[PDB]
Amino acid sequence: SLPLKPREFGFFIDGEWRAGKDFFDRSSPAHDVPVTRIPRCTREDLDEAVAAARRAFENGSWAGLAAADRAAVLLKAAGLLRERRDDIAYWEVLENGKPISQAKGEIDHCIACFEMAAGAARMLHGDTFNNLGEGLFGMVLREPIGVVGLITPWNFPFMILCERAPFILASGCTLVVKPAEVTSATTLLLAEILADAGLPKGVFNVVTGTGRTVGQAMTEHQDIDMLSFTGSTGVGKSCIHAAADSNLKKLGLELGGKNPIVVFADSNLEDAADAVAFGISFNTGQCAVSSSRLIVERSVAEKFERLVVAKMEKIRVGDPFDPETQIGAITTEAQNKTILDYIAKGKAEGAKLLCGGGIVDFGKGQYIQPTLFTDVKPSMGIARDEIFGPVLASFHFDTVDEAIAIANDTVYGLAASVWSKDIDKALAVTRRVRAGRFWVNTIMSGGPETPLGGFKQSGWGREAGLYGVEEYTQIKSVHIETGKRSHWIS
Amino acid sequence: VSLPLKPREFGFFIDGEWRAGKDFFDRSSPAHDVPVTRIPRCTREDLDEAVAAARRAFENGSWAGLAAADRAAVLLKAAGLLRERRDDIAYWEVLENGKPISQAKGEIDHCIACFEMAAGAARMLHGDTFNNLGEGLFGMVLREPIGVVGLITPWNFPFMILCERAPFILASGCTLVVKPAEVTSATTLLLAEILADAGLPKGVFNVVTGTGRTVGQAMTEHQDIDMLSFTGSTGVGKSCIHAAADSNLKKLGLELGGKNPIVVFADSNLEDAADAVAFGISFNTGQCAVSSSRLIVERSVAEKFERLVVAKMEKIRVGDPFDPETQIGAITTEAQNKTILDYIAKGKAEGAKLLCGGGIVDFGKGQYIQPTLFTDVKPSMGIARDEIFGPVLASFHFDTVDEAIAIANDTVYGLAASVWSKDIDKALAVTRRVRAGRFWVNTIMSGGPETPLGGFKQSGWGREAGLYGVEEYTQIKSVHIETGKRSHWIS
Amino acid sequence: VSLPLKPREFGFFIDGEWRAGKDFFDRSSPAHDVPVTRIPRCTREDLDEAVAAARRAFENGSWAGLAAADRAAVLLKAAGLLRERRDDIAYWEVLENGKPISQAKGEIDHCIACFEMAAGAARMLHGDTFNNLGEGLFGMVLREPIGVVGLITPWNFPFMILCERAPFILASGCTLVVKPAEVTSATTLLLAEILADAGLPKGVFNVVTGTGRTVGQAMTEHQDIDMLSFTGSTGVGKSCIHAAADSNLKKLGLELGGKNPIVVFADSNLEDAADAVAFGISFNTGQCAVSSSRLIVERSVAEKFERLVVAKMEKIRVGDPFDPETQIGAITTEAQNKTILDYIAKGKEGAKLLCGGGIVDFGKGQYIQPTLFTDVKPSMGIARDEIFGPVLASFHFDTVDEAIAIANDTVYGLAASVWSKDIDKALAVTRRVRAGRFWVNTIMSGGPETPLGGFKQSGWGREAGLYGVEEYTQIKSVHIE
Amino acid sequence: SLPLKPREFGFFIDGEWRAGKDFFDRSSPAHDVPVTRIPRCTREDLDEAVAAARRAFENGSWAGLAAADRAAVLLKAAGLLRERRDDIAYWEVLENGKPISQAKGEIDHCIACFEMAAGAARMLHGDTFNNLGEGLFGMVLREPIGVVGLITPWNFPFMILCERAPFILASGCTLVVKPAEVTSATTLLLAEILADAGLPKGVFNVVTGTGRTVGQAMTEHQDIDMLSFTGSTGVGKSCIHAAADSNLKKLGLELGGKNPIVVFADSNLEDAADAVAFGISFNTGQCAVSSSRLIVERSVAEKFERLVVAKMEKIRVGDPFDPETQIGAITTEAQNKTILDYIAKGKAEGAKLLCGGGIVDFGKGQYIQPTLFTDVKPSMGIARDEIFGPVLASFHFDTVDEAIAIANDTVYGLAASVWSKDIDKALAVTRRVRAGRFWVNTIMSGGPETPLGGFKQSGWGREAGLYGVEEYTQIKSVHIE
Ligand SMILES: NC(=O)c1ccc[n+]([C@@H]2O[C@H](COP(=O)([O-])OP(=O)(O)OC[C@H]3O[C@@H](n4cnc5c(N)ncnc54)[C@H](OP(=O)(O)O)[C@@H]3O)[C@@H](O)[C@H]2O)c1
Ligand SMILES: NC(=O)c1ccc[n+]([C@@H]2O[C@H](COP(=O)([O-])OP(=O)(O)OC[C@H]3O[C@@H](n4cnc5c(N)ncnc54)[C@H](OP(=O)(O)O)[C@@H]3O)[C@@H](O)[C@H]2O)c1
Repeated sequence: SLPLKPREFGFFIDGEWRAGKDFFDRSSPAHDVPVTRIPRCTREDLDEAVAAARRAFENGSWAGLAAADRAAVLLKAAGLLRERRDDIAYWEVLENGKPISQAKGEIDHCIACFEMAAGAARMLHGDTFNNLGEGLFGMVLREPIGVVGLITPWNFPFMILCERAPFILASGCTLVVKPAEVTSATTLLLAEILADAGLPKGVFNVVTGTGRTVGQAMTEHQDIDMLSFTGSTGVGKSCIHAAADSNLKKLGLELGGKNPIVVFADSNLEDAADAVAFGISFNTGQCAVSSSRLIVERSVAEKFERLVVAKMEKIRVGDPFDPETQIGAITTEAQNKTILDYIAKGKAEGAKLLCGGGIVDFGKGQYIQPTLFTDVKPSMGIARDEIFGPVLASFHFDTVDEAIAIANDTVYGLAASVWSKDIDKALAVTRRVRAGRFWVNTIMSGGPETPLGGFKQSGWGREAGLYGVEEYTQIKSVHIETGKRSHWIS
Repeated sequence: VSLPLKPREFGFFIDGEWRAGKDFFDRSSPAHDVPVTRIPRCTREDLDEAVAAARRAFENGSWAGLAAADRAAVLLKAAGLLRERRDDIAYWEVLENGKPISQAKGEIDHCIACFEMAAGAARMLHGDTFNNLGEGLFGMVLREPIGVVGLITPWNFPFMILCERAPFILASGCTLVVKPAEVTSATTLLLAEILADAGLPKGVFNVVTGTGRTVGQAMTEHQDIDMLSFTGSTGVGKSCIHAAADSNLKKLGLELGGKNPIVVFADSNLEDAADAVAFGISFNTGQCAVSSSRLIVERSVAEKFERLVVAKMEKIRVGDPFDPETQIGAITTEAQNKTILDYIAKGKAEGAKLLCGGGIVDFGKGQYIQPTLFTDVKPSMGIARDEIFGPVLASFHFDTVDEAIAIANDTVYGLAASVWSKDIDKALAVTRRVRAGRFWVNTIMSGGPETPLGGFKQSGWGREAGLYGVEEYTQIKSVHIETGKRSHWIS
Repeated sequence: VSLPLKPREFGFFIDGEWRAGKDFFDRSSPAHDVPVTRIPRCTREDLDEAVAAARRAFENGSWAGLAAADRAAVLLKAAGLLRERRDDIAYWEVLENGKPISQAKGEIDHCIACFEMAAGAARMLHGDTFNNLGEGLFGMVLREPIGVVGLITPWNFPFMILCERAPFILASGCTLVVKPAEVTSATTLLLAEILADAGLPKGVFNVVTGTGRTVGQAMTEHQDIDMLSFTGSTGVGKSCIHAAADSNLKKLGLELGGKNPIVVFADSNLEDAADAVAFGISFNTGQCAVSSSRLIVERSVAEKFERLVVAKMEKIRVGDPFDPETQIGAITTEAQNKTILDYIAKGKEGAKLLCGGGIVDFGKGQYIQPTLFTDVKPSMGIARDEIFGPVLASFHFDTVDEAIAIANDTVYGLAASVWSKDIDKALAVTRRVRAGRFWVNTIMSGGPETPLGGFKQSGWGREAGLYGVEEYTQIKSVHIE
Repeated sequence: SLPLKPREFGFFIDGEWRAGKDFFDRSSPAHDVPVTRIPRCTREDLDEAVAAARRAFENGSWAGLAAADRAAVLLKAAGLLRERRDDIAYWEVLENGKPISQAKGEIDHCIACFEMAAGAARMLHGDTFNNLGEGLFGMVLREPIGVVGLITPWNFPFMILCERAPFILASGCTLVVKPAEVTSATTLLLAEILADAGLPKGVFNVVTGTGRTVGQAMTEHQDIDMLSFTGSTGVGKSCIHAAADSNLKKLGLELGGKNPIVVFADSNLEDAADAVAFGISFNTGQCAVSSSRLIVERSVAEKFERLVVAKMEKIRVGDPFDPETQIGAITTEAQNKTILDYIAKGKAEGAKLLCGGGIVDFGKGQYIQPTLFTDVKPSMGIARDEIFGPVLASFHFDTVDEAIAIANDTVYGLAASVWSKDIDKALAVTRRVRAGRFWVNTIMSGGPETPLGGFKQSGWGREAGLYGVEEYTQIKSVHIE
């Protein structure tokens, strides 16, 4: 089942797998066994990857193709994703700790993303303005912005990769990808999948390594035209600084969240409780769209919190390779400590622990119980800070206005969920809560047809959908004068 | 004809209310060296108040909660008031900026078009429905005004750039805190008056006048401005980006510098191209971010064309901006005047050949600079790379389409580009392969607000005008609704 | 308000010129039975002349060749003149139609919105670029005005429907030949004046007044009308369709009949729904294609709700359309008045009369009481056929599926209304009822931002919104190299 | 390699192959050997297929799926198309006569069409109007129109099918397909491909038979919500009548054409000559987008015509299974006579034959030479009538205005091609010639990213592109208060 020896990966620039010299040793967060050895690349490796990406972009080998040919590769990548689902998921689990059932289901979304991007490759379009007059023809062109840096986090290593890479590639952009050091394997597998899919060399390059070395060099890179960053708001701001200090590269930022899940008394309380438990426990709460702030109508608040407790206590925690396991390991020790500290702060600051609050001790790996706090004052740390763990903070409200104000009482704005059978309540919360991803009587549903992204400090730009493909294009307005010019100078 | 007897002292505009300043910036006509205006130097507390007003006006639904029809009504009425007040706006525009009155008036037409475009866009602003997701899953994408928008504008097209931003920002339901250039604040304050007369609710458009280093920097750093429209130098654009990172991650619509190529092919109408080239670098005395500052001309006609451009530049009517025949006006600021003259000196010092201009035009008053053409420009010279923001054209020769494109693309910028060729393939190749956000084919600086404008690379972020410019100040909200019965995660 | 001492004689409008009639239709106020207007009865030669003017105005670039900015300027100025002339348009609208003056005035607001929307759409009208086809292949999709557009409008919303078509057609650069309903031509000629005063070039908007038999049929058959907007009966729509096949294959934007459901759930705000149901069937005295003709109400509240509708339907102010308090005006034509009364007679097939059932006799004009039938069986005439009067047929249901099946049980599909606070019920009904215009917990509330049109036999194409501007454009794909 | 006995097909209803009772016997138009036996279905068969498509549409088995699931099937079908390329092309060649190389290359476009439709299935979207005020939310939904009839011609049996069916299927529409009786094989093969790709039963039904039996019943059917018709303008008009006389079904019409190819002196004349020869000789001119009217600048007209003559005479005519063969057989005897007649009419009316003008005698099928007439006067039959054969009518011009006026001098408006290195000429012609599919310095080059269709009598609606998927959706405006 688990690797007898950690799998040594290379990094990938210009279609060539490159042996590492220095390596990050990744142990399974769920099993405390060595699983992979990932090259710790240098800035020079990054430069070569950017150079390869630049070459692959400037020589027309990808952007010069018909959308049909880019779609062909992406549709083939999607097919290979299906064929390799189990292998990708196995390595995804090994490095991330998420359940194998979840990882497999994520691959389905990844396949949908590739198909969507393939479709979007063809539908990527600008405008014609044939309405400007007899001698004035206007158009708006879209063209791939060029070399796109892609930095991804460890919580959904492959999925977030597939929620970016295909959409970026679809327009004809080329990619330099730095996955999270702890979860680089499946990104390298995608590099192989893409190569097997017929992606030209240099179009998808993976420079593995640390955020401080490779990532920072990417965000500062003078020849990366745009960077998709998914990760903390803190490092996102560093990306922004780096863009300003380098080449003004565009940034597609997918940052933190402290997402509200607003539950009204007139919701299906059982459904909402399941969704709330799911919303904060999915990926063991290592989820930027996790519903970490329960905002429940006071009349059902205390019952509903308990409904969530019942739901959370039935969540199957265990070996992620158990197909029955529903939430897996905390991916990193730092995040594990962060979550535990936040639970400690929650207790210390006077919040009432309703369930969870501690580790799950399997003697191996790092697991944390789904945790629900109530009696949370908006000023508590667990109320404001992204815990990135299965830690739910519950807030009560009497009115729709209070619900949306609590929901909006955040620096973030990634996601929000509203549970109500009342169309007006649903639409009011949906329309007035500043979140880029909204779920009404659902959570974390919807495929790559729709753009995703955040308001406020949750990021810049949108990903997936046609939007996500357009996000990595530049808009070029073109005005053609066809009549004789009336001269400015006599 | 007649300058103000005493400089007109303006207020600033917060929450529908004109405010007396405490400290004032004294602005003299750059064309006349006469005091013309007196502008409040606002404080950060003023800025905070304006943001608070913009926030209030945004959150209380007085603007964003209206129907688009009501926002369109105000924008359309404002468009009407722009037409009615054209001469007055243009008068103050000329006074603070130095551009010719005829250009200033014609700029107002574009302003009217922008307000109409935005008024129309207000209604057409839309997201998506995904009715194709299955019986039990309904998806939509909403657009909504991002909220409080900071708007920082430069002095070169004070009113026009303002009107190329504010109505599109407003159209979605955003509220605005505006800092115009310190030296050209009047007409932005006039727009506040116009907008109020057009029925714009209080707090929706606020003007906090003052310096970019005080009010502007505080705007870019403001914890409660959700987005900042910045038009100005790439250098200050970078300050905005840092400031966004250091504050609230506000979105930035950046309209930055340019070093825009005008690619002239031998098979173009060379006389038309020469006129457009002369215009492209001389319009607004070259204080124009979309100015065609880099002539990229096919070597076979390069010398003929450069001479054609010189002949065109020599006839550009320089003079008193209130002369309706004046075609280029004063340099707006002394710093920019010195910068332009320095770049002309640097051009000569670096070995470029001056073909015409190269110096001031001395009227004994104000600051005028001759339309200036350099040839023998090497790509590494300062005038080849730095934006001079004056009427200084650098000429480069090419033999091949690829060379023209490589020269045209040889810049950190990517705001604008012009290609002159009757050959559809050359025109399309240059158009598609030169990294500029605004392309003109056999034209220059044409096309109204129907289309988005913006830059590639260091020329900015985002697009302005068109429906795009309205969408740029909206947030995209995906909404998935599950109907039917939830399949429970937990058993 | 004074009615005209002598009927106002109009001209028809060709190539920017007012044209004296030879023969005239004499129109009396349907509300006052006094002559109000005299309208030219034009010929095929007048029609051909207008089409030739519209052709000329289209081919010479005087309108389509302009920048969208200049078309927008005219439409915006037209919108301004509409506001200035609201009272005058509304007066003639009331005189020839019988709708209340208050309603006529509010319709003018929507007309202004339409002109503004059309002005905005003129600039935003766009196709696509396909810059993604490879370095050696560039693709575009151009939109261009289809050319000369015939516009046939009905008498129920003569000015409003005109403004819900004409500016959207004009926005793209199309030229128009308009035949309004013979009985309600005045305000269409007034728009011709408004458009001329707004700077519309000559020949871009031509009004050939007259009968559908002469002018309309000639429009639908015309070898040089590139597209025809028809708003009117499904029957005449089919005649337009036949005429298109038999002539030049002109495109048809058809806005046809309807038998629209208003689905009311017990969990709706029942008082609001009752008001909306009363409004939806009584607005314009039910002479409304988007009228909620079939109340589909949850059995658990059905007769209680029917009572609320009865109570509100009996409180609707019927009277002189010039009374600003009047909420329903006259039936516009005798034929329609007979039809509605006949349908009330047929209904009385055993349907239970709950309110109305008869005319309102103020002594003059033609008024019909807001009428509610219950115990309506799906096979009855009043259940299925469009009455085009203030005649509501009530049906009961227990399940969402039933409501949707009842709602969909029509050859039509113009409009639908669902009343429920339940989001699942609202979306299920909204998504599964085949109607082009849907209202959730509202009725007749959307402005011209959105396209309007029908499913099934309620029409072809959409009007209003940018879609409606696009409907009168041709799509031209362009591939280069 | 030729079939020993004609392949007897069934027709395809509700996922089941159905043995025919009456049969159309199809012989290879290129080889005059029996090739297929195709059910001549009845109107009852068609009713059954419609019922299945109605069933498959209403039970949510296709329209109720996520777009992802329809895309999955479409993408899988695209995969099966690639696997079955040779088999599809083989039967396509047998029944149509086109060269195997072209038939195989057409399948590439078919795959692109399925891929594009799969993509569009996911992107198919309407609008949200979140800008209508705090108390009014507006939406525009798109939804599959329902049961779509699909009637296709014999000139591109598989390609046109794949240029319609997947785009129609993409939205969730179900299909009843009648291919050309003479070329039904590969359409039945698509039904199988779609079944193997997991398409639910009843979503794609093929009722083979005649247009006058099966086709007319489709166009007249009371339960077909929209019909995609590709074929003659005459029959397109019959569909229009049938729609008016039945259920007001929407019509996507892809009708005739008389397409201009405007060649300027400043074009690459050899490139244009090759494109001109191809544009009229592709599919042996049995192509609605064929450039049948050469409109060439007088200054190079005769020089260019000679280049075209030289190009046409090198066009490899022969056995379509020869991979080197460039143009194949005339597909039907009626069309062969028609082409030959028009060549006769061309000579009889005084046009100067420069090349071709007769059959190519292989002792076997029906082949016609690429044919070029010059001195063609606008009143001649070959100038105006669609020949649907490899017969080029050449016209000369001096001015851009002339080229455009000649190009527009047709009742049709399907396609046009302009050849010029001059961007102004290219854009002027492109913008002013009323054709729905335009080629600049190319011919027949766009993939399915773009909509295709005609102006004027060349059809209604657009196909391919997201637009073509949208054409088979209904627009439903929704306003929520
Ligand atoms: N869709 C979303 O919005 C989304 C989804 C997932 C995660 N997140 C957010 O990410 C956070 C948790 O993930 P995390 O702890 O992995 O975040 P993180 O510390 O920001 O790491 C994200 C990625 O950025 C890299 N990185 C680190 N420093 C960098 C620098 N200076 N320049 C460039 N790249 C740099 C990291 O490399 P290393 O491998 O060396 O750390 C990693 O690959 C939460 O705030 C969560 O909400 C966002
Ligand atoms: N559409 C365009 O892309 C466009 C158009 C015009 C100008 N530009 C660019 O602008 C440059 C020349 O114009 P300029 O001299 O006015 O540019 P600038 O120095 O960047 O000034 C632009 C505006 O930014 C303000 N500002 C200055 N420092 C700031 C700071 N730290 N934070 C926030 N705002 C600050 C200025 O205030 P002060 O009034 O105190 O200077 C002024 O209102 C050229 O590079 C040109 O290409 C761009």
